[PDB]
Amino acid sequence: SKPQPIAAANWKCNGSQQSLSELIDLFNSTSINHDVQCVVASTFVHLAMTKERLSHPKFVIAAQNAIAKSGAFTGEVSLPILKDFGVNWIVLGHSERRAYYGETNEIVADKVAAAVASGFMVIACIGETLQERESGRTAVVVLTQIAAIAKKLKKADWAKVVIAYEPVWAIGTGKVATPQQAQEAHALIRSWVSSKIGADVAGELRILYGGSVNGKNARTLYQQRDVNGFLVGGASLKPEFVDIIKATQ
Amino acid sequence: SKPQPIAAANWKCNGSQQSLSELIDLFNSTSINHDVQCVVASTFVHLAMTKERLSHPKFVIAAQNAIAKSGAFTGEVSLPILKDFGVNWIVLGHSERRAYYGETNEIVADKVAAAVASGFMVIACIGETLQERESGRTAVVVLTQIAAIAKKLKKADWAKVVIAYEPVWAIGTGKVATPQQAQEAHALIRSWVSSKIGADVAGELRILYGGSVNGKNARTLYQQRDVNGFLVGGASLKPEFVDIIKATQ
Repeated sequence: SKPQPIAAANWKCNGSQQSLSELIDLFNSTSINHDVQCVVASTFVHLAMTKERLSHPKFVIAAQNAIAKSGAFTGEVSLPILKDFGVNWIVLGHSERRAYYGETNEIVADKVAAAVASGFMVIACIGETLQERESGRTAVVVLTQIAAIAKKLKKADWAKVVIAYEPVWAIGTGKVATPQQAQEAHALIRSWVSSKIGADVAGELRILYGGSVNGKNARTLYQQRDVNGFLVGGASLKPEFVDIIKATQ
Repeated sequence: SKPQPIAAANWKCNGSQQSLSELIDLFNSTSINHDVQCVVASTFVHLAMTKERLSHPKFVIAAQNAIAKSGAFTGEVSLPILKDFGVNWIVLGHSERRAYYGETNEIVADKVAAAVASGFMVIACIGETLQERESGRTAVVVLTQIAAIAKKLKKADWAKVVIAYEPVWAIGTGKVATPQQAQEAHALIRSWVSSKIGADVAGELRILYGGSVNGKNARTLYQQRDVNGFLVGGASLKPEFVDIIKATQ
């Protein structure tokens, strides 16, 4: 049987007070007649309002990044500061951070072990670029990514971890993977996990698909055996996100 | 004569709601009789609290970094997002961003130019490292850093810019910076402005000292001709900051 899904909204670097408040109203309004954990990842600035206005029993708030410790890191936000703030969910190793903000496999691994140590629920992002995929190198990349993370966690840690599989080619291009491409990537991951960590662990593990998920394609995606939920980008700024969540029935 | 001074508190990646609440109150009780602009640069996460609680007519809020546009930039915070939330001050190009976060002269320059466009008041940070000083490249480095910024701006835009000189060569290195040395870097920056941009602008320009400042040497540092105030690190988290503000009289 499938583990408890997740429907995660990554708002990225977007929104205004008014637009967001609107959205939040809508979600609080929604009747979620199934066991699904919904996560709202707002900008750092929006965390207070979000934490103030979000009322739904099925939603939690999350941060989009963090550094490990407090210190002489102008412009950054640490885990201790998020936690004193009452945030306990975090998104780490997003492909945008990887692509743009110099985050290496090692760096993501360090961030994830840290977060796990401070007691946060982590959504850890992994995935291959157009390039890699075209080169028939998807398995090596994905595996190398998860392996790096795994290297620093304790079997026990696994309970706090959520995997997000986000095909770099699939971001902001309209190009969603097929349910067969997603299922195969997802089964590859879980197989590493069962063999490497334990079936037990493999079995409780949430693997979220990311990359052009929309109102339309999510039901079919969800149907795949190794798909446990979604990390949504642009459609999370829309009423459609409601449609996405429902698809997790 | 000197233009209006600025006393900027750079909290970096520090703070708990309690500890900051406690510091904000002290600030609030502070008696400041002269014409000084005080700036409080919190983490993005503390902006809301800060904004609500800080009531002193002489204090404004600032951000510690931003990206130019809203978009698919997970974990980052943009100018429009900050504008909407009512922050109109920002610190850009901090030594730490330059060192660990890949901010080149060109990136910093882009950030400044966009912030300016958006009507923000900008504290733009420049400074040479131990090796550049030692290698005799102080002038070259410094002047390249300001020029990079100047090229994207119009003369009228200057009204919105504050320069922060950080003697990076003296931070964490074991070296000691003297008022005289501080003055020499400030004189160099002003001269370039005076010359390239104009004397009028140069005369109005605020140049802040971004080195190590405590209650103890602030007065001395302020004694210097071309020192217009401070961008404060560690001491800004302390009651001692009130002594630094006083030092600008």
